[PDB]
Amino acid sequence: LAIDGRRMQNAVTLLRKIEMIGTTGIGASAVHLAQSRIVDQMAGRGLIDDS
Amino acid sequence: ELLGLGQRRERVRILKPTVAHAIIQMWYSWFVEDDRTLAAARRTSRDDAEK
Repeated sequence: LAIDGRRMQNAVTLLRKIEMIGTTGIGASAVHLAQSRIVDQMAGRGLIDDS
Repeated sequence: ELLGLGQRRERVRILKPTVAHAIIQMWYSWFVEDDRTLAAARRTSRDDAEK
């Protein structure tokens, strides 16, 4: 218990950190752009095409 | 002939009077614009609902 708490105070914090840093905005841009290529990936196929 | 009053009038001159040209010209484009667009949507979405 103690251990998860330390590792995962790291875990948690790093995780929270990640979320935030990524919602920096540009990155959010990556989110629309990378998505879209992935949309292409999401929409390469017909079946996949429903995005 | 549409004027058709007999037969020719020798030197009636008209302005190439404008305005309509421009207006009708926006017309030419959009019936154009849209059509292209709708057509295209039917093309890939693609999939029943749109067409």
